[PDB]
Amino acid sequence: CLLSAAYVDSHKWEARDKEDCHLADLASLMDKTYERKLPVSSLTISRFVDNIASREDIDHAEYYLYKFRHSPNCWYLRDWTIHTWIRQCLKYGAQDKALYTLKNKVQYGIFPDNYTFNLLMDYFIKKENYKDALSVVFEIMMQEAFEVPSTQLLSLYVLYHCLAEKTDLSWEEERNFGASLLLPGLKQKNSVGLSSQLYGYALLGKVELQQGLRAVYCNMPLLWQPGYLHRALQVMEKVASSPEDGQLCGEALDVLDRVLKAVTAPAQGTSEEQPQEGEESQRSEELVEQLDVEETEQSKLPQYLERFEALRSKLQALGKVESESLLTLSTQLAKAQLPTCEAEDIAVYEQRLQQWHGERVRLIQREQEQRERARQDYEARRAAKASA
Amino acid sequence: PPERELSRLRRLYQGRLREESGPPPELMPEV
Amino acid sequence: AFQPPPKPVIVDKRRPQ
Amino acid sequence: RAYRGGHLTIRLALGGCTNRPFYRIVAAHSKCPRDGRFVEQLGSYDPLPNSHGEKLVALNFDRIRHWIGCGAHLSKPVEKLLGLSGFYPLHPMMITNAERLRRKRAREVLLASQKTD
Amino acid sequence: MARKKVRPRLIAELARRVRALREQRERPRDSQRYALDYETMMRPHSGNRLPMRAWADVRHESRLLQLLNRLPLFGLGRLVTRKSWLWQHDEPCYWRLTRVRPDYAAENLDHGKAWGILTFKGKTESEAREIEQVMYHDWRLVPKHEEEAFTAFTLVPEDTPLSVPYPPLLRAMILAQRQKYGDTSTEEPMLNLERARIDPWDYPAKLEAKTKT
Ligand SMILES: [Mg+2]
Ligand SMILES: [Mg+2]
Repeated sequence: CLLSAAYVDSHKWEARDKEDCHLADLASLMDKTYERKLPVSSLTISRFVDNIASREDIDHAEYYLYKFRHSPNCWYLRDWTIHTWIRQCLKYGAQDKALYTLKNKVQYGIFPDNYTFNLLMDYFIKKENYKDALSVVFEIMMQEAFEVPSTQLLSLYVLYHCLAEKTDLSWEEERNFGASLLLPGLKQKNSVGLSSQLYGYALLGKVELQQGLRAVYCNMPLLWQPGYLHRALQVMEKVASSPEDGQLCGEALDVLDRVLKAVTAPAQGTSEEQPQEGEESQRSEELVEQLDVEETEQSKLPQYLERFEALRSKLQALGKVESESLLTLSTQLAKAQLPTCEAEDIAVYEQRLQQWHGERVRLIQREQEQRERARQDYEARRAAKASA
Repeated sequence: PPERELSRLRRLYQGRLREESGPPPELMPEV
Repeated sequence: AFQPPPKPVIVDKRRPQ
Repeated sequence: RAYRGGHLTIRLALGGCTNRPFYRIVAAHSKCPRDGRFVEQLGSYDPLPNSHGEKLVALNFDRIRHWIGCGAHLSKPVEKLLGLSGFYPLHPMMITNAERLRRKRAREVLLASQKTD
Repeated sequence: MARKKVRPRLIAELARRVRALREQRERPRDSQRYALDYETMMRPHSGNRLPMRAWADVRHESRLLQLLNRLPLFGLGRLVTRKSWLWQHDEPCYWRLTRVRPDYAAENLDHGKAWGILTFKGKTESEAREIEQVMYHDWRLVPKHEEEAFTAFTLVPEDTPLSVPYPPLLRAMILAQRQKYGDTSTEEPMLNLERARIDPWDYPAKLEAKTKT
């Protein structure tokens, strides 16, 4: 919340659009270039997105951005054009079309790896709208976008949803959650980042032991290497030399893990009876990623149960860092770290804003120089005619 | 061969596999 | 499955009469 | 005749008469016919064991290594021959087939003492 | 050759020109070209069927631009690895992407030509190059955090003896040959394998046409 309001967004974006173009003229020039099958400058598009007055013209913006990303120059979309489109959505609805072009991703090719994600997220927080902010969290994680502490802003959000979770999670949901715990948590500053790492590693560990290792890394920015529970227990081993864990939810979730891993073993018909889909097709199409020497994780269960029982006896007795709530404590943390990080972003984002204008200026200059050269050579060939 | 390598092959050619063979007999006997 | 956006009508009849 | 591509090679031409084979080791273009035109004759190999129980192989070693030195390619059986001669290391496939042969003799030995019982 | 009455075949030229033209104009977009029918395992364009051993890897894994289309800059400076390499070689094998030039006729944007710099079995090549076998489905992308875990390489020396015996007859020929010219030295003749180094078959070949020197 503090980010958006204290950043002075609207003033800068109002200050940005200098171009003075027309929508129908750009649409006809574009449609022409796609008809004759030729490329299109990123300039024409940035203009077309700058000049939108309406929801209908935002529809038209969507269409021409699509039909642009399917054109030879699709790698030439700059940051300021993406920015224009996001801000235009902020002018109108902001909560539908930006999310739709982010979830579409590949087709429209917005890919705003930037403070823009932070911006969108804040404009969700102000207005509530939880679920859509959640999906946007997932897409910011899929693009692995965090060099910015949108992480905390997102970690915050995810952990909100982490309390908002009481439900039986399916395969893909468990995966999504594990990934949104892991990739967003990079945080060395606090215990909460570390215990959310534990949460994630645990969830993904469940995913692995229950279905398959392939289920985990399939489309996700995760690693195919089988050890995951071991990575979590490694983060719990880091506590011998280090102060903090947050460590209530580490307890609760790793308890659910230990409980499903336990329960699956004595009861075969209770736990494992749930997959009936195709036995012959799955036995014939059966593939094994894991080696024979690799020591399948399912055979290491007596050690895991020990470590979580050994380590949890150490941590609470040593670190004494048991949190009374993860949700609230994390909320306080990132709300505390928020303002200074804002104050650091304001300095940079501004210099970017001037840079983008410098680039647009240079490019329009090149457009003009080219057109004038073409007109001079055209007059030179039209006034005095020599051709073979 | 090393066992890691044998298992590695086993992963590669799985289901298309054949019975692993040991050392060749030193000298060859007659009928 | 994805359905591409329908063809736009961008005409402003106030600018060109 | 003019070809599109293909390399110089050392192979066996098959001369002979029905049931009595004979081979002319030969450096030839790759794309030309087996018994046909060649660049240079290198040796001969007679597969059928003679009066003294010998298979005669003849190799013009000087010229052979002249052509190998121009990057001619060897046929698997010429490889096997040179290797047998000791002008090349044994071809891995000779060794392997030898081993397989040994294991067949072994399993027929056991099957023999199993059937005798 | 030259016989004084020789006729001037015109159409010989016409067909060359026209064929080259209809080749350039009808030159297929690789979007439709490598397009694959996953049920029958058959290319529509070429009518070709895929080899039995590649089936599973085709169903279960993703081609390069399928993992590069959802990357922000279209994945520049990113590290990419291949499933096959991961199974065969325990030392790191990756491609670092220099250029990427997708093919846009594709509705799902799954196809295109790529470039970069290659590290194979930990050794690094110093040049940019066009990547080979993009269309294959073996491709995998390594995450940003794990990047420095894969690029981590334990450098080990090579233990294969630099020299080996000549083969039995050849050794004899050399021995006798030097006895003939009056060289008495009984020092064993040795064959030097330094330049006999060859890359394993997995190593990708350069698609770039050779400059003749
Ligand atoms: Mg005959
Ligand atoms: Mg073929």
